[PDB]
Amino acid sequence: GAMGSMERASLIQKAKLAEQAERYEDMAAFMKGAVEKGEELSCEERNLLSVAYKNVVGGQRAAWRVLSSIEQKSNEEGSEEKGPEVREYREKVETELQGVCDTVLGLLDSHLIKEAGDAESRVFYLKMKGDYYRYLAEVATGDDKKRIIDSARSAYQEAMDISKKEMPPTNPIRLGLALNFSVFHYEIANSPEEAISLAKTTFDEAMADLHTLSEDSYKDSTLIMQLLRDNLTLWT
Amino acid sequence: GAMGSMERASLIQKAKLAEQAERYEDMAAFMKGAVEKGEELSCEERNLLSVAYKNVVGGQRAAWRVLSSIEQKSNEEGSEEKGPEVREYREKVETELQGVCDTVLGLLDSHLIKEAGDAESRVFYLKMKGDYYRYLAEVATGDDKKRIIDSARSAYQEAMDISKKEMPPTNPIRLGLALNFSVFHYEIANSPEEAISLAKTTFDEAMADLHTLSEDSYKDSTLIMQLLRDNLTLWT
Amino acid sequence: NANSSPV
Amino acid sequence: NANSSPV
Ligand SMILES: [Cl-]
Ligand SMILES: [Cl-]
Ligand code: NA
Ligand code: NA
Ligand code: NA
Ligand code: NA
Ligand code: NA
Ligand code: NA
Ligand code: NA
Ligand code: NA
Repeated sequence: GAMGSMERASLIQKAKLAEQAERYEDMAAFMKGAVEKGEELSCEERNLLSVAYKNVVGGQRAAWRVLSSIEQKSNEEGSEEKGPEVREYREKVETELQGVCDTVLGLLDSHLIKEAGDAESRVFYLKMKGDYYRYLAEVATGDDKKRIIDSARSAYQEAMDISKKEMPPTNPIRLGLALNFSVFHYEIANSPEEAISLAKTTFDEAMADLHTLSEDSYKDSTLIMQLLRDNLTLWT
Repeated sequence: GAMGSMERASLIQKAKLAEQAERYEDMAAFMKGAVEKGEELSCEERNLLSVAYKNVVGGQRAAWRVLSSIEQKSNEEGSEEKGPEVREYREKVETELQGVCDTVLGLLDSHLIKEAGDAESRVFYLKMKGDYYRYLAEVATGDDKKRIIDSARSAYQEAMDISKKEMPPTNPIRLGLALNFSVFHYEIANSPEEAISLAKTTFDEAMADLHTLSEDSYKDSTLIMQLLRDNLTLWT
Repeated sequence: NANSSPV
Repeated sequence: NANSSPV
């Protein structure tokens, strides 16, 4: 791989420079190189991996949605035939998006999850596994779709089980996992009641634990609690 | 080239889809493919070429500025030695930016400028030649720098001579050329007085011609006149 | 339009 | 910070 000759610390340093420059494709390539050195990632390094790939796949998902909507307007009654180009270009962006998700999933499987023993690393990686299967599910239409949805659900569920045994209800990883699994239920699994129940229980259990926190921890937890309440406001 | 098998009209159609999806690298690759079909570009197709490459090089220029500023903070008295990584990464983004500029310049030279006989096409391409030599000048530091600056100046000057013979003073191409050549004088050529004189004469000659325009032409011209006045406000 | 976790 | 032509 093209980063094989670069020191691990230099890859981390350049990932941070790439973030500052809003060069997220470079950031992701640097962090892939760092993971492929074979050492476990620190907390900060796990968050650089997540920021890089979330920005890359976020642009692809936004593009895919725009193209899918145009392809939808084209298959309506009265719409002029314009040829294969919209489908072809949606397919090109879809394939690229699937490739990024497969790359992240492959890093998690080789070998980040198997080496992750502490709750804060293992939950973080299992959440990421759920997230990138969720992004695959957003574009899935084939014989595959049920198994991709179940892979997302399974990863999220294992992360949830660990988080509820090992982390306080205010832990930001635990909160963001619950937030994302609730969105999985709403947007992917056709389970809006499950989505709403999880968001409300998560919010209420975090509320009750805020008294234990420092000012800085309180700010970290309440930021994600607000996202839970924003979804509940949208959904109810 | 990878677009050689795609119809010209399909490349144009996909460039527009890529714009809507904010996929500017794809947009630029589609428009490069369209130019390489060898036919002249329409007005709309020239503006798709310009939008695509301006967005690609704009992201690279923004990243280069962030990295150059960090590399500047590193060469100050008291700054800790952090190794070659900032310079290496600035160099990587610089090389990529130079590659995009060389690609645009190569399309203009093979063969868009030589085939462009109407003032509206020839001025547009010569302006673009000045612009991408200007972006090369922004990062030039070598034995090359004077010749790159002179190449920008020469292209802009030929565009200016044609525009003042062949176009009204309100023509948006003529206005945007003058705007950009004024920025060349201010930012590249160390000629702020020339920059200010050109911006003010351009603005005043356009003001005097607005009475001839339709409401829609008036809106197009006044939008670029406001950019001239915004620069004059910054510079005086 | 669902809010997911910020990176 | 100079304004150049909008694409
Ligand atoms: Cl395509
Ligand atoms: Cl580099
Ligand atoms: Na090493
Ligand atoms: Na078509
Ligand atoms: Na371990
Ligand atoms: Na614990
Ligand atoms: Na053809
Ligand atoms: Na270093
Ligand atoms: Na011609
Ligand atoms: Na004319």
